[PDB]
Amino acid sequence: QLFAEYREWHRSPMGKYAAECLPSLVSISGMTAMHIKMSPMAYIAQAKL
Amino acid sequence: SLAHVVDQAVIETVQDTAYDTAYPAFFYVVEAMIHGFEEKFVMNVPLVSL
Repeated sequence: QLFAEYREWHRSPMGKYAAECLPSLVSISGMTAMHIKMSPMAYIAQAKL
Repeated sequence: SLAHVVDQAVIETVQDTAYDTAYPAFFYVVEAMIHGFEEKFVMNVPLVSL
């Protein structure tokens, strides 16, 4: 009634990384770079940089 | 992948407490009166504070 794991934006492995961080600016940038969409035009935007 | 929360200084502190010769024995009497009961610790907290 409150949560369904498959019908969710943030799956379990993304929590698995975040549990085992060693909190610093490196982990902040890692978690920021994990939110990147996995898409064709997102691949274009990745391929530019 | 664990990160330790205790640094080396506080372990040095606890080690120093272990090797204390002049550890105050009156504390044991307190511990003897406490003997692991919650309510009696709540009773005797202004002594363990001092």
